[PDB]
Amino acid sequence: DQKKVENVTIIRDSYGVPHLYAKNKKDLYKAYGYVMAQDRLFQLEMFRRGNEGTVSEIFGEEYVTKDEQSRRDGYSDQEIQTMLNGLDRETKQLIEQFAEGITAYVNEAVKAPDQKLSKEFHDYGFLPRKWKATDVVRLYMVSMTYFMDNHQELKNAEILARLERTYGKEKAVKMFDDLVWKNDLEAPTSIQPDDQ
Amino acid sequence: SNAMIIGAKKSKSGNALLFSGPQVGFVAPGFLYEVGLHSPGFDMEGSGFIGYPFIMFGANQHLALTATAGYGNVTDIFEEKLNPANSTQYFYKGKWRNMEKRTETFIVRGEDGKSKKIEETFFHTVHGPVISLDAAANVAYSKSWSFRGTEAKSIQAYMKANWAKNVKEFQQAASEFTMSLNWYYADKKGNIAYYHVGKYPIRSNQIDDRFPTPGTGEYEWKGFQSFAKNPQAINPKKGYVVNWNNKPSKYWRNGEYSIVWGKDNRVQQFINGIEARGKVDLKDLNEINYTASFAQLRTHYFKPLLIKTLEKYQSENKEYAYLVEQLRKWNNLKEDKNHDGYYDAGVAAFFDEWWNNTHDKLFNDSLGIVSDLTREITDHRMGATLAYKVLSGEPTNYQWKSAAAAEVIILESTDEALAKLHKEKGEEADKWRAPIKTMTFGAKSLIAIPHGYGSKTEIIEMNRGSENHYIEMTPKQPEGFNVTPPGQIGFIHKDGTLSEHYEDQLSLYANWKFKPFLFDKKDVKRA
Ligand SMILES: [Ca+2]
Ligand SMILES: [Ca+2]
Repeated sequence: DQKKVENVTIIRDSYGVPHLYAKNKKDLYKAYGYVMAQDRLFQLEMFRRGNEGTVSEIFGEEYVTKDEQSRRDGYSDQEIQTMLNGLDRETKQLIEQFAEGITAYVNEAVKAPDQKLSKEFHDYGFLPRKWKATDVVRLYMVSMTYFMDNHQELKNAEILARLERTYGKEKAVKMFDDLVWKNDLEAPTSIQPDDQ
Repeated sequence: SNAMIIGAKKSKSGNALLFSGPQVGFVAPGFLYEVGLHSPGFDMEGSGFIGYPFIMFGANQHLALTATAGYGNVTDIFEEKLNPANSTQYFYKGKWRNMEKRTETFIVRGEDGKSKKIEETFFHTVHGPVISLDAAANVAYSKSWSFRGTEAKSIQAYMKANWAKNVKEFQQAASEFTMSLNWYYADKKGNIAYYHVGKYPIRSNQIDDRFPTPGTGEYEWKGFQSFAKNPQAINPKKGYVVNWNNKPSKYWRNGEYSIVWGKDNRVQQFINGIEARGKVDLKDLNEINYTASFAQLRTHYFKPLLIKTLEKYQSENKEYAYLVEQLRKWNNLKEDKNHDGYYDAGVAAFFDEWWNNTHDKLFNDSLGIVSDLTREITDHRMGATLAYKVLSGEPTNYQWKSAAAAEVIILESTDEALAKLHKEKGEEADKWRAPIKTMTFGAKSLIAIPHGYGSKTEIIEMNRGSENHYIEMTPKQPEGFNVTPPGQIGFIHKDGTLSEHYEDQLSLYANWKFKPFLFDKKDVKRA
């Protein structure tokens, strides 16, 4: 197909992938958010809830501790707004357009919910909320922080402590160096030192 | 996640090549979103993680890019010294500091339909949120992220990468990304480039960075190291770069998480594939991805060790002889080429049980009491470095087992594994063939909450990216093929009908087929 949401042409190929053709980036990134919302609105809603620690409102106590973890380590809206205010004005504006695009489909779907709100919304008896640029940053933090965050330092401390109390410090120190080494010089590398 | 970039000299056509394989699990709706973006001076096709206003796996008019988790050291835990007379006070720079308090409310949907209200108090120190308490020792543990407050600058950096047209602009964008990722670059001029991006702190050299850092103020970060010190290379002389979350460079450390960067590393599957070929094309990259996805990763170092031991005694032990013949003919894959529901190589069932028996005998009598913490290290999915050094007789800090004791273990594990297969299957390795492990694109992703209803369809388990792009930067335009399962459109109709594009790429994914990479609007229209 080849629709025209505003001054942006949207071509959807045989797999449904949207291809956007815009005259400027402001229009392009609004359409970007819109098509993503068309395709994945409930997923976007729940991912945002993941970051805000509000999944329990939908899926119950099984996700309370995850919600608590997310909020413990998370940010407030004002803190996220301060981050956006530190970006280039163009970058902030495009993230706003992206959110305006998502909000455009939200508004459109609540007006025709039986045809444009996916089944999960009907089954769980709630409606999607409108979107702000801060929420876009929330969708990035919820997934990308996972690959940066770990408490292995605490596991290591517990390993050495439990080894020490059973085997003595001299032996535990050697055991731990074999478990969590300082630098395995024979580990395969992506680049050699000569390539830096 | 795995990636490959091929420079011009290593590519058959003379065009740089790029391969993406981000491993973010398998869910429906999918974790990736594929799109085409086209505005003046910006034309880019590919996919990014759901919700991201940028593409992470694909190409613009000038360059192709991908990423893999860096596993760099961007998280430090600080051990706060609490006041014995006030648990909400910690010692910092000579004076007691008050913790920052914040009460949060959580609404919980009851099974009965009604909702309850729960209150929790979270604490913060100068270093960050308090994640854990050791009250008995007057300790609180806080967490510092090097990227704290700069997640939006990382978004901006990824967007600048989308807009970039050359190595200079791409590297500038890389230099602004604050979180730990590997970035990969290929362009139409034949250049490839690799960057271990992130803001990596300058730590006190008086601490052991595998353990929490005392929070009293003497061991604070002294800023972030210059991007020039980040591992990186443009056109490395080997002609390519491969990665499966492994170490960037020989002397690059990641403190507490070294366990992923050992001599035994799953990237060996990609190193072997590239080094076993001359110049390569996208077809080759696909065959190497197939190998990695179905490989029993322990086979690289541990099947030679096993064979070496058994060959010493196979003259008198017919069972050892038969095993060595079967192990040697085995192609180290757990695959199902005929789709009968069983892995084709029966000896793979034996090798699996042999490994499990071997790992248990190596460490149970010493680490068993702490295996709740150490099993994930010594039997790590990326490799078993310590186990290999013990069995191979290589130097270790603690003398776990002598080479002779190691051989006895290898033999005992063989006898036990084989005895169990004889009793349950028989003596012919064809009868040992194990039922394939299957999975589904389910409802719950790594963010550990439900985002949909998932998918029913069972496909064979694959140690493979959640999407794959194969891109060739031809002088005209990026070209190639990709797959983004389960499907583009995660919409389920109110009446239960799945969108026609909810899972119409699962057959492509399971059968190692792909759809064309579209860049030319002319091609997009006819697709
Ligand atoms: Ca650390
Ligand atoms: Ca089979």
